[PDB]
Parts: sequence; C-alpha cells; structure tokens
Amino acid sequence: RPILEVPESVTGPWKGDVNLPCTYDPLQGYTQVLVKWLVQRGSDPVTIFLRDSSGDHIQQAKYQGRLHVSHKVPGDVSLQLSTLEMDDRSHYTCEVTWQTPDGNQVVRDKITELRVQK
Amino acid sequence: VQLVESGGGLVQAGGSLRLSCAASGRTFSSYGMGWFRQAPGKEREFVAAIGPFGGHTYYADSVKGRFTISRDNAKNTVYLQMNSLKPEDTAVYYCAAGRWNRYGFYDQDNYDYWGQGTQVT
Repeated sequence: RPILEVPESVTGPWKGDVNLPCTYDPLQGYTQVLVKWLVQRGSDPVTIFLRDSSGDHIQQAKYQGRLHVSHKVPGDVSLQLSTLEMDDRSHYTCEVTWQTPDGNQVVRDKITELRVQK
Repeated sequence: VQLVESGGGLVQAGGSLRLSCAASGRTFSSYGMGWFRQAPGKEREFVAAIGPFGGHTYYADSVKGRFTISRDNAKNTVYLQMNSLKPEDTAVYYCAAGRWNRYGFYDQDNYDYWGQGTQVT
C-alpha cells in the first residue's frame, strides 16, 4: 500500500463522455501532494494533467474545456474526457504522490487502456 | 492468465542460474513485470522489475549487479540472469505482472498476477 485502483481498460462512446476511474483509500498520515495523468506515446508517458499546490493545469490546448479530474471525494482522482475523439485511444496513466509519516514521498501509478467505439 | 517460471534448481555458491517466466493470457507488453523471492520463514522480498512500454529496470540492493531482468515481448516472457549465487538467495522466486508504469514496482501489492515460483538453492 498505497495502491491505485484503475480498470485494465475503459471503452467510451465516440464524441461522448468517458470516465477513467482512479481511486485509492486514504492512508492515515499520508498527504496527497501531486496528481498527474499521462498519455502513453510509444515508450514515453506524456503528462496531460497536473494538480499541484496551485490547482489544476491542462498541458495541451486540445484538452482545455474537455478534460476534468474529480476532486470532491478524497482518494478519487478519476479523469473525465468529454467529446471523445478516435485518436484519444491510448494507454493512460494515473499517478499520485504523497508525503508520508516518516517524511518521505511515495509515488504510485497505474495504467488503463482507453478504447473508443464507433 | 498464467505466469510459469522455470530455470531454478540446485547450485552452489558463485554459480550462475537463469530464470524465465512465460506469460499467457494478455499482451503483457503493457504490464510492468517483476521478480520477487521468499526464503522459508523470511517474508517475500523484491528482487527486480521491468516496466511496460520498453522502459526501465529496477533492482534490490541485495541482488544488484549480480542479477539482471530482461523481457522478450514477442515470446511474452521475462527473464532473470542470476550470477554469483550467494546461499541466502536460496528461496522460491516468483514472477509477477502489474499495471504500474514507472513507480511502485517494489510494492508486492501493485501486482495482479503471480507465478507458482521456481525453487533456487
């Protein structure tokens, strides 16, 4: 522990909305300090979303207005894409960083495959 | 899904074994792959891991330099080259698959599929 709960795969409707779940059970004395979502481009994961001390940051204009990440429930950092495009198909990674009771940082990530169905 | 290890057995000190784990039932090129060990009594310890999407290698300090993880994605298999076998390495070694990408590869909890293990002495 901690580990992220993320499905092996998610299928969403073309031009519709999709949720990529990413949750974890909050740990006593673990402080969430960073959330990232990444999209896989070959051997390189590419950050498309960052939540840090200054709030939320979408790093590509293609996503602004259609990428949102859950925030109301502690431990739920699921990603929602609206108006799903064919070429949103990819492996996506959810990544969370915490400060620990012993003063260190621990990171966990987990991969899902997003499929878009016509 | 099955993960099947092989290549262990009996050897004395300073020798070299080679472990292999054939993975059956997914395209495991998108899974991180890892090797763990459990000596009797001793709790299961992390040995080595290799990330999905080509990706990096990671090793325990106790086995580092001596051991080497590799993967053949066509064969859907992962390997562990073990040189200079100290007798404390006497354990069953298990291969495991998980959907981590670059972090948490040392955490047993991060792995969804486990092999039976190959006994090494």
